[PDB]
Amino acid sequence: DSRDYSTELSVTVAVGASLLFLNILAFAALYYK
Amino acid sequence: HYMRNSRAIGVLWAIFTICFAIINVVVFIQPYWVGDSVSTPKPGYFGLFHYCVGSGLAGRELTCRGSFTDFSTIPSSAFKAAAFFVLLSMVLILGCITCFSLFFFCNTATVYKICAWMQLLAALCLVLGCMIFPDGWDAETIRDMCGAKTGKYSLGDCSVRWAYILAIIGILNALILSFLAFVLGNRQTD
Amino acid sequence: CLDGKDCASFFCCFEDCHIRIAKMDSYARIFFPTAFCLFNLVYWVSYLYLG
Ligand SMILES: CCCCCCCC/C=C\CCCCCCCC(=O)O[C@H](COC(=O)CCCCCCCCCCCCCCC)COP(=O)(O)OC[C@@H](O)CO
Ligand SMILES: CCCCCCCC/C=C\CCCCCCCC(=O)O[C@H](COC(=O)CCCCCCCCCCCCCCC)COP(=O)(O)OC[C@@H](O)CO
Ligand SMILES: CCCCCCCCCCCC(=O)OC[C@H](COP(=O)([O-])O)OC(=O)CCCCCCCCCCC
Ligand SMILES: CC(C)CCC[C@@H](C)[C@H]1CC[C@H]2[C@@H]3CC=C4C[C@@H](O)CC[C@]4(C)[C@H]3CC[C@]12C
Ligand SMILES: CCCCCCCCCC
Ligand SMILES: [Cl-]
Repeated sequence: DSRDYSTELSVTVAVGASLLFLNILAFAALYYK
Repeated sequence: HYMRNSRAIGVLWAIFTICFAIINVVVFIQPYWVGDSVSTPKPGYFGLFHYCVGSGLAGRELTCRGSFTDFSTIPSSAFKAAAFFVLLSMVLILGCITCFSLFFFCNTATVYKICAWMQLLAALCLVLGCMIFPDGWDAETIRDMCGAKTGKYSLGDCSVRWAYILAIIGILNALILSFLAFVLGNRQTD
Repeated sequence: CLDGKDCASFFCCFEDCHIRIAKMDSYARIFFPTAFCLFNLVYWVSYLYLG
Protein backbone atom coordinates (compact mmCIF):
# COMPACT_ATOMS: atom_id res chain seq x y z
CA ASP A 1 0.00 0.00 0.00
CA SER A 2 1.05 3.61 -0.61
CA ARG A 3 1.92 4.44 3.01
CA ASP A 4 0.79 8.07 2.80
CA TYR A 5 -1.94 9.72 4.89
CA SER A 6 -3.02 13.03 3.36
CA THR A 7 -6.48 12.46 1.87
CA GLU A 8 -7.65 10.73 5.05
CA LEU A 9 -6.25 13.50 7.24
CA SER A 10 -7.72 16.04 4.81
CA VAL A 11 -11.26 14.70 5.11
CA THR A 12 -10.89 14.37 8.89
CA VAL A 13 -9.80 17.98 9.39
CA ALA A 14 -12.48 19.05 6.91
CA VAL A 15 -15.32 17.42 8.84
CA GLY A 16 -13.91 18.52 12.20
CA ALA A 17 -13.57 22.11 11.04
CA SER A 18 -17.08 21.99 9.57
CA LEU A 19 -18.47 20.90 12.93
CA LEU A 20 -16.44 23.61 14.66
CA PHE A 21 -17.60 26.45 12.39
CA LEU A 22 -21.20 25.26 12.74
CA ASN A 23 -20.71 25.39 16.52
CA ILE A 24 -19.45 28.96 16.14
CA LEU A 25 -22.62 29.57 14.13
CA ALA A 26 -24.54 28.29 17.16
CA PHE A 27 -22.76 30.92 19.25
CA ALA A 28 -23.56 33.49 16.57
CA ALA A 29 -27.22 32.62 17.10
CA LEU A 30 -26.78 32.72 20.88
CA TYR A 31 -24.76 35.87 21.65
CA TYR A 32 -26.65 37.94 19.04
CA LYS A 33 -28.94 39.88 21.38
CA HIS B 1 -38.48 34.31 19.47
CA TYR B 2 -36.46 34.26 22.69
CA MET B 3 -37.99 31.01 23.97
CA ARG B 4 -38.03 29.59 20.44
CA ASN B 5 -34.38 30.47 19.81
CA SER B 6 -33.29 29.15 23.21
CA ARG B 7 -35.17 25.89 22.64
CA ALA B 8 -33.69 25.48 19.16
CA ILE B 9 -30.11 26.06 20.26
CA GLY B 10 -30.61 23.76 23.26
CA VAL B 11 -31.79 20.96 20.97
CA LEU B 12 -28.84 21.63 18.67
CA TRP B 13 -26.54 21.41 21.70
CA ALA B 14 -28.05 18.01 22.50
CA ILE B 15 -27.36 16.83 18.94
CA PHE B 16 -23.80 18.13 19.29
CA THR B 17 -23.38 16.17 22.52
CA ILE B 18 -24.54 13.01 20.74
CA CYS B 19 -22.13 13.69 17.87
CA PHE B 20 -19.21 14.23 20.24
CA ALA B 21 -20.07 10.98 22.02
CA ILE B 22 -19.90 9.23 18.64
CA ILE B 23 -16.52 10.87 17.99
CA ASN B 24 -15.21 9.78 21.40
CA VAL B 25 -16.39 6.20 20.91
CA VAL B 26 -14.85 5.84 17.46
CA VAL B 27 -11.51 7.35 18.47
CA PHE B 28 -11.36 5.09 21.54
CA ILE B 29 -12.17 1.97 19.54
CA GLN B 30 -10.50 2.37 16.15
CA PRO B 31 -6.71 1.75 16.57
CA TYR B 32 -5.41 4.20 13.94
CA TRP B 33 -3.68 6.80 16.11
CA VAL B 34 -0.23 6.41 14.51
CA GLY B 35 0.84 4.61 11.36
CA ASP B 36 3.89 3.54 9.42
CA SER B 37 5.72 5.70 6.87
CA VAL B 38 7.74 5.21 3.69
CA SER B 39 10.98 5.28 5.71
CA THR B 40 9.62 2.93 8.39
CA PRO B 41 11.37 -0.46 8.66
CA LYS B 42 8.20 -2.49 9.27
CA PRO B 43 4.58 -1.62 8.36
CA GLY B 44 1.79 -1.32 10.87
CA TYR B 45 -0.30 0.93 13.07
CA PHE B 46 -1.25 1.17 16.72
CA GLY B 47 -3.93 2.84 18.81
CA LEU B 48 -4.38 3.20 22.55
CA PHE B 49 -4.17 -0.54 23.28
CA HIS B 50 -4.61 -2.48 20.02
CA TYR B 51 -1.72 -2.62 17.57
CA CYS B 52 -1.16 -4.42 14.27
CA VAL B 53 2.33 -5.00 12.86
CA GLY B 54 3.30 -6.41 9.47
CA SER B 55 5.56 -9.43 9.12
CA GLY B 56 7.52 -7.48 6.51
CA LEU B 57 7.77 -9.75 3.46
CA ALA B 58 6.28 -7.53 0.73
CA GLY B 59 2.82 -8.49 1.96
CA ARG B 60 0.26 -7.38 4.51
CA GLU B 61 0.07 -10.37 6.92
CA LEU B 62 -0.75 -8.01 9.78
CA THR B 63 -0.43 -9.73 13.15
CA CYS B 64 -2.71 -7.90 15.59
CA ARG B 65 -2.51 -7.91 19.38
CA GLY B 66 -3.74 -5.87 22.34
CA SER B 67 -7.06 -5.47 24.13
CA PHE B 68 -8.29 -3.20 26.92
CA THR B 69 -9.85 -6.11 28.82
CA ASP B 70 -6.31 -7.54 29.28
CA PHE B 71 -3.92 -4.82 30.44
CA SER B 72 -0.92 -7.16 30.07
CA THR B 73 -1.03 -6.99 26.27
CA ILE B 74 -0.92 -3.17 26.30
CA PRO B 75 2.67 -2.16 25.34
CA SER B 76 3.36 0.38 28.10
CA SER B 77 1.98 2.04 31.21
CA ALA B 78 1.47 5.33 29.36
CA PHE B 79 -0.79 3.50 26.91
CA LYS B 80 -2.73 2.06 29.84
CA ALA B 81 -3.18 5.50 31.41
CA ALA B 82 -4.29 7.03 28.10
CA ALA B 83 -6.80 4.24 27.53
CA PHE B 84 -8.18 4.63 31.05
CA PHE B 85 -8.58 8.39 30.68
CA VAL B 86 -10.31 8.12 27.30
CA LEU B 87 -12.62 5.49 28.81
CA LEU B 88 -13.41 7.88 31.66
CA SER B 89 -14.23 10.61 29.14
CA MET B 90 -16.53 8.17 27.34
CA VAL B 91 -18.24 7.31 30.63
CA LEU B 92 -18.80 11.00 31.36
CA ILE B 93 -20.13 12.01 27.90
CA LEU B 94 -22.36 8.87 27.83
CA GLY B 95 -23.46 9.88 31.36
CA CYS B 96 -24.43 13.34 30.04
CA ILE B 97 -26.65 11.77 27.34
CA THR B 98 -28.38 9.79 30.14
CA CYS B 99 -28.89 12.94 32.22
CA PHE B 100 -30.87 14.46 29.30
CA SER B 101 -33.78 12.46 30.69
CA LEU B 102 -33.79 14.67 33.80
CA PHE B 103 -35.30 17.46 31.66
CA PHE B 104 -38.69 15.79 32.22
CA PHE B 105 -38.72 16.46 35.98
CA CYS B 106 -35.80 18.59 37.16
CA ASN B 107 -35.20 22.26 36.47
CA THR B 108 -33.58 22.92 33.10
CA ALA B 109 -30.81 25.28 34.21
CA THR B 110 -29.40 23.03 36.93
CA VAL B 111 -29.14 20.01 34.62
CA TYR B 112 -27.55 22.21 31.96
CA LYS B 113 -24.96 23.07 34.60
CA ILE B 114 -24.49 19.38 35.51
CA CYS B 115 -23.69 18.51 31.89
CA ALA B 116 -21.54 21.64 31.50
CA TRP B 117 -19.42 20.27 34.34
CA MET B 118 -19.49 16.69 32.98
CA GLN B 119 -18.43 17.83 29.50
CA LEU B 120 -15.66 19.98 30.97
CA LEU B 121 -14.43 16.96 32.93
CA ALA B 122 -14.63 14.78 29.82
CA ALA B 123 -12.59 17.35 27.90
CA LEU B 124 -10.01 17.39 30.69
CA CYS B 125 -9.83 13.59 30.69
CA LEU B 126 -9.37 13.52 26.92
CA VAL B 127 -6.66 16.19 27.25
CA LEU B 128 -4.84 14.11 29.85
CA GLY B 129 -5.12 11.01 27.68
CA CYS B 130 -3.73 12.77 24.62
CA MET B 131 -0.95 14.28 26.74
CA ILE B 132 0.12 10.97 28.31
CA PHE B 133 -0.24 8.80 25.19
CA PRO B 134 2.96 10.06 23.46
CA ASP B 135 4.95 9.07 26.56
CA GLY B 136 4.59 5.39 25.63
CA TRP B 137 6.45 5.62 22.31
CA ASP B 138 9.71 4.62 24.04
CA ALA B 139 8.36 1.08 24.49
CA GLU B 140 10.20 -1.64 22.61
CA THR B 141 7.32 -2.60 20.29
CA ILE B 142 6.67 0.89 18.93
CA ARG B 143 10.41 1.49 18.63
CA ASP B 144 10.82 -1.75 16.68
CA MET B 145 7.94 -0.95 14.34
CA CYS B 146 8.71 2.74 13.74
CA GLY B 147 12.50 2.43 14.13
CA ALA B 148 15.26 3.39 16.53
CA LYS B 149 14.88 7.15 15.96
CA THR B 150 11.49 7.21 17.71
CA GLY B 151 11.53 8.10 21.39
CA LYS B 152 9.50 9.83 24.09
CA TYR B 153 7.52 12.74 22.62
CA SER B 154 9.08 12.16 19.18
CA LEU B 155 7.14 11.09 16.10
CA GLY B 156 10.30 10.11 14.24
CA ASP B 157 9.66 8.09 11.10
CA CYS B 158 6.04 7.27 11.95
CA SER B 159 3.29 9.78 11.20
CA VAL B 160 -0.02 10.61 12.85
CA ARG B 161 -3.22 9.04 11.49
CA TRP B 162 -6.87 10.04 11.63
CA ALA B 163 -7.70 8.87 15.16
CA TYR B 164 -5.25 11.21 16.91
CA ILE B 165 -6.32 14.34 15.04
CA LEU B 166 -9.92 13.27 15.58
CA ALA B 167 -9.11 13.09 19.29
CA ILE B 168 -7.85 16.68 19.21
CA ILE B 169 -11.03 17.70 17.39
CA GLY B 170 -13.00 15.93 20.11
CA ILE B 171 -11.14 17.85 22.82
CA LEU B 172 -12.00 21.17 21.20
CA ASN B 173 -15.61 20.15 20.58
CA ALA B 174 -16.03 18.96 24.18
CA LEU B 175 -14.61 22.13 25.71
CA ILE B 176 -16.65 24.43 23.48
CA LEU B 177 -19.83 22.44 24.15
CA SER B 178 -19.13 22.73 27.87
CA PHE B 179 -18.97 26.51 27.51
CA LEU B 180 -22.17 26.42 25.45
CA ALA B 181 -23.90 24.41 28.18
CA PHE B 182 -22.81 26.86 30.88
CA VAL B 183 -24.05 29.84 28.89
CA LEU B 184 -27.37 28.15 28.10
CA GLY B 185 -27.94 27.13 31.71
CA ASN B 186 -27.32 30.69 32.84
CA ARG B 187 -29.37 32.08 29.92
CA GLN B 188 -32.49 30.07 30.75
CA THR B 189 -32.63 31.82 34.13
CA ASP B 190 -32.57 35.23 32.41
CA CYS C 1 -18.18 35.01 33.30
CA LEU C 2 -18.80 37.67 30.65
CA ASP C 3 -22.50 37.79 31.60
CA GLY C 4 -21.44 39.55 34.82
CA LYS C 5 -22.31 36.76 37.28
CA ASP C 6 -19.99 35.44 39.96
CA CYS C 7 -17.82 32.42 39.17
CA ALA C 8 -19.76 30.32 41.67
CA SER C 9 -23.03 31.72 40.30
CA PHE C 10 -21.88 31.28 36.69
CA PHE C 11 -20.38 27.78 36.75
CA CYS C 12 -21.25 26.06 40.01
CA CYS C 13 -24.85 25.62 41.06
CA PHE C 14 -24.35 26.85 44.60
CA GLU C 15 -27.75 28.49 45.08
CA ASP C 16 -29.60 25.61 46.74
CA CYS C 17 -26.97 23.00 45.88
CA HIS C 18 -30.73 17.77 49.33
CA ILE C 19 -34.28 19.14 49.66
CA ARG C 20 -35.71 17.12 46.74
CA ILE C 21 -34.95 13.50 47.71
CA ALA C 22 -38.42 11.95 47.65
CA LYS C 23 -38.48 12.14 43.83
CA MET C 24 -35.61 9.67 43.34
CA ASP C 25 -38.02 6.96 42.20
CA SER C 26 -39.51 9.37 39.66
CA TYR C 27 -35.94 10.14 38.59
CA ALA C 28 -34.75 6.52 38.53
CA ARG C 29 -37.68 5.42 36.37
CA ILE C 30 -35.83 6.93 33.38
CA PHE C 31 -32.23 7.28 34.56
CA PHE C 32 -31.68 3.54 34.90
CA PRO C 33 -33.52 2.41 31.73
CA THR C 34 -31.76 5.10 29.70
CA ALA C 35 -28.27 4.16 30.89
CA PHE C 36 -28.67 0.45 30.17
CA CYS C 37 -30.28 0.91 26.75
CA LEU C 38 -27.46 3.37 26.14
CA PHE C 39 -24.85 0.99 27.57
CA ASN C 40 -26.02 -1.92 25.41
CA LEU C 41 -25.85 0.12 22.22
CA VAL C 42 -22.20 1.07 22.70
CA TYR C 43 -21.28 -2.43 23.88
CA TRP C 44 -22.91 -4.29 20.99
CA VAL C 45 -21.92 -1.87 18.23
CA SER C 46 -18.36 -1.96 19.56
CA TYR C 47 -17.84 -5.70 19.20
CA LEU C 48 -19.92 -6.61 16.15
CA TYR C 49 -19.16 -3.65 13.86
CA LEU C 50 -16.36 -1.34 15.02
CA GLY C 51 -14.18 -4.30 16.03
C1 LIG D 1 -27.68 7.33 18.74
C2 LIG D 1 -27.74 8.05 20.08
C3 LIG D 1 -29.18 8.50 20.36
C4 LIG D 1 -29.23 9.36 21.63
C5 LIG D 1 -30.66 9.35 22.20
C6 LIG D 1 -30.81 10.46 23.24
C7 LIG D 1 -32.20 10.38 23.88
C8 LIG D 1 -32.09 10.08 25.38
C9 LIG D 1 -33.46 9.60 25.92
C10 LIG D 1 -34.44 10.43 26.27
C11 LIG D 1 -34.33 11.97 26.17
C12 LIG D 1 -35.58 12.62 26.79
C13 LIG D 1 -35.58 14.13 26.51
C14 LIG D 1 -36.82 14.78 27.16
C15 LIG D 1 -36.86 16.28 26.84
C16 LIG D 1 -38.24 16.84 27.23
C17 LIG D 1 -38.09 18.21 27.90
C18 LIG D 1 -39.41 18.99 27.75
O1 LIG D 1 -40.41 18.55 28.19
O2 LIG D 1 -39.43 20.23 27.07
C19 LIG D 1 -39.06 21.43 27.74
C20 LIG D 1 -37.84 22.02 27.02
O3 LIG D 1 -36.67 21.30 27.41
C21 LIG D 1 -35.57 21.42 26.53
O4 LIG D 1 -35.29 22.46 26.03
C22 LIG D 1 -34.71 20.16 26.27
C23 LIG D 1 -34.71 19.72 24.80
C24 LIG D 1 -34.09 18.32 24.77
C25 LIG D 1 -33.62 17.96 23.35
C26 LIG D 1 -32.83 16.63 23.37
C27 LIG D 1 -33.81 15.43 23.30
C28 LIG D 1 -34.12 15.09 21.81
C29 LIG D 1 -33.14 14.04 21.28
C30 LIG D 1 -33.43 13.84 19.77
C31 LIG D 1 -32.86 12.51 19.23
C32 LIG D 1 -31.79 12.83 18.17
C33 LIG D 1 -31.07 11.56 17.71
C34 LIG D 1 -30.13 11.93 16.55
C35 LIG D 1 -28.76 11.26 16.74
C36 LIG D 1 -28.03 11.23 15.39
C37 LIG D 1 -38.74 21.28 29.23
O5 LIG D 1 -39.89 20.88 29.93
P1 LIG D 1 -40.75 21.94 30.86
O6 LIG D 1 -40.32 23.37 30.63
O7 LIG D 1 -42.21 21.81 30.51
O8 LIG D 1 -40.54 21.56 32.47
C38 LIG D 1 -40.51 22.62 33.40
C39 LIG D 1 -40.41 22.06 34.83
O9 LIG D 1 -40.72 23.07 35.74
C40 LIG D 1 -41.40 20.90 35.00
O10 LIG D 1 -41.32 20.05 33.89
C1 LIG E 1 -18.26 -11.63 39.31
C2 LIG E 1 -18.96 -10.32 38.94
C3 LIG E 1 -18.89 -9.36 40.14
C4 LIG E 1 -17.61 -8.52 40.05
C5 LIG E 1 -17.81 -7.21 39.27
C6 LIG E 1 -16.76 -6.21 39.75
C7 LIG E 1 -16.89 -4.92 38.94
C8 LIG E 1 -15.56 -4.18 38.92
C9 LIG E 1 -15.69 -2.96 37.99
C10 LIG E 1 -14.64 -2.25 37.58
C11 LIG E 1 -13.19 -2.57 38.00
C12 LIG E 1 -12.62 -3.74 37.17
C13 LIG E 1 -11.71 -4.62 38.05
C14 LIG E 1 -11.28 -5.88 37.27
C15 LIG E 1 -10.28 -6.67 38.12
C16 LIG E 1 -10.19 -8.11 37.62
C17 LIG E 1 -8.85 -8.73 38.03
C18 LIG E 1 -7.76 -8.44 36.98
O1 LIG E 1 -7.62 -7.34 36.56
O2 LIG E 1 -6.92 -9.48 36.52
C19 LIG E 1 -5.55 -9.13 36.44
C20 LIG E 1 -5.24 -8.62 35.03
O3 LIG E 1 -6.46 -8.40 34.33
C21 LIG E 1 -6.40 -7.36 33.38
O4 LIG E 1 -5.40 -7.17 32.75
C22 LIG E 1 -7.64 -6.44 33.15
C23 LIG E 1 -7.37 -5.08 33.81
C24 LIG E 1 -8.34 -4.02 33.28
C25 LIG E 1 -9.71 -4.17 33.97
C26 LIG E 1 -10.66 -3.04 33.48
C27 LIG E 1 -11.69 -3.57 32.45
C28 LIG E 1 -12.86 -2.55 32.29
C29 LIG E 1 -13.98 -2.82 33.32
C30 LIG E 1 -15.30 -2.13 32.90
C31 LIG E 1 -15.75 -1.09 33.95
C32 LIG E 1 -16.92 -0.28 33.38
C33 LIG E 1 -17.65 0.47 34.51
C34 LIG E 1 -18.83 1.27 33.94
C35 LIG E 1 -19.97 1.33 34.96
C36 LIG E 1 -20.82 2.58 34.68
C37 LIG E 1 -4.71 -10.36 36.75
O5 LIG E 1 -3.34 -10.04 36.71
P1 LIG E 1 -2.28 -11.23 36.31
O6 LIG E 1 -0.88 -10.83 36.74
O7 LIG E 1 -2.66 -12.49 37.02
O8 LIG E 1 -2.30 -11.50 34.67
C38 LIG E 1 -1.17 -12.10 34.07
C39 LIG E 1 -1.21 -11.90 32.55
O9 LIG E 1 -0.36 -12.83 31.95
C40 LIG E 1 -2.63 -12.10 32.02
O10 LIG E 1 -3.29 -10.86 31.99
C1 LIG F 1 -42.63 -0.97 30.26
C2 LIG F 1 -43.30 0.33 30.70
C3 LIG F 1 -44.81 0.14 30.70
C4 LIG F 1 -45.52 1.25 31.48
C5 LIG F 1 -45.49 2.58 30.73
C6 LIG F 1 -44.91 3.70 31.60
C7 LIG F 1 -45.98 4.23 32.55
C8 LIG F 1 -46.47 5.59 32.05
C9 LIG F 1 -47.72 6.01 32.83
C10 LIG F 1 -47.55 7.42 33.40
C11 LIG F 1 -46.74 7.32 34.69
C12 LIG F 1 -46.43 8.72 35.25
O1 LIG F 1 -46.16 9.61 34.51
O2 LIG F 1 -46.46 8.94 36.63
C13 LIG F 1 -45.33 8.47 37.32
C14 LIG F 1 -44.33 9.61 37.48
C15 LIG F 1 -44.99 10.76 38.24
O3 LIG F 1 -45.45 10.29 39.48
P1 LIG F 1 -46.64 11.10 40.28
O4 LIG F 1 -46.09 11.66 41.57
O5 LIG F 1 -47.16 12.24 39.43
O6 LIG F 1 -47.77 10.14 40.59
O7 LIG F 1 -43.93 10.07 36.22
C16 LIG F 1 -42.94 9.33 35.54
O8 LIG F 1 -42.06 8.80 36.13
C17 LIG F 1 -42.99 9.23 34.02
C18 LIG F 1 -43.21 7.77 33.62
C19 LIG F 1 -41.90 7.20 33.09
C20 LIG F 1 -41.97 5.68 32.98
C21 LIG F 1 -40.77 5.10 32.22
C22 LIG F 1 -41.06 3.66 31.81
C23 LIG F 1 -39.76 2.99 31.37
C24 LIG F 1 -40.00 1.50 31.10
C25 LIG F 1 -38.66 0.82 30.82
C26 LIG F 1 -38.86 -0.37 29.88
C27 LIG F 1 -37.52 -1.06 29.64
C1 LIG G 1 -23.43 4.21 32.95
C2 LIG G 1 -23.43 4.75 31.53
C3 LIG G 1 -23.89 6.19 31.51
C4 LIG G 1 -22.06 4.60 30.88
C5 LIG G 1 -21.67 3.19 30.48
C6 LIG G 1 -20.28 3.11 29.84
C7 LIG G 1 -20.08 1.90 28.91
C8 LIG G 1 -20.73 2.19 27.56
C9 LIG G 1 -18.60 1.48 28.80
C10 LIG G 1 -18.01 1.05 30.16
C11 LIG G 1 -16.90 0.04 29.86
C12 LIG G 1 -16.76 0.07 28.34
C13 LIG G 1 -16.04 -1.08 27.63
C14 LIG G 1 -14.62 -1.22 28.17
C15 LIG G 1 -13.76 -2.07 27.30
C16 LIG G 1 -14.02 -2.39 26.04
C17 LIG G 1 -13.06 -3.26 25.26
C18 LIG G 1 -12.75 -2.69 23.89
O1 LIG G 1 -11.95 -3.62 23.15
C19 LIG G 1 -14.03 -2.40 23.14
C20 LIG G 1 -14.89 -1.41 23.93
C21 LIG G 1 -15.28 -1.95 25.32
C22 LIG G 1 -16.20 -3.18 25.15
C23 LIG G 1 -15.99 -0.81 26.12
C24 LIG G 1 -17.36 -0.42 25.55
C25 LIG G 1 -18.08 0.67 26.35
C26 LIG G 1 -18.20 0.33 27.84
C27 LIG G 1 -19.11 -0.90 28.04
C1 LIG H 1 -21.64 4.67 13.29
C2 LIG H 1 -20.92 3.96 14.44
C3 LIG H 1 -21.52 4.41 15.77
C4 LIG H 1 -20.77 3.74 16.92
C5 LIG H 1 -21.54 3.87 18.24
C6 LIG H 1 -21.69 5.33 18.66
C7 LIG H 1 -22.26 5.41 20.08
C8 LIG H 1 -22.55 6.87 20.43
C9 LIG H 1 -22.82 7.05 21.92
C10 LIG H 1 -24.13 6.37 22.30
CL1 LIG I 1 -10.06 -4.61 24.01
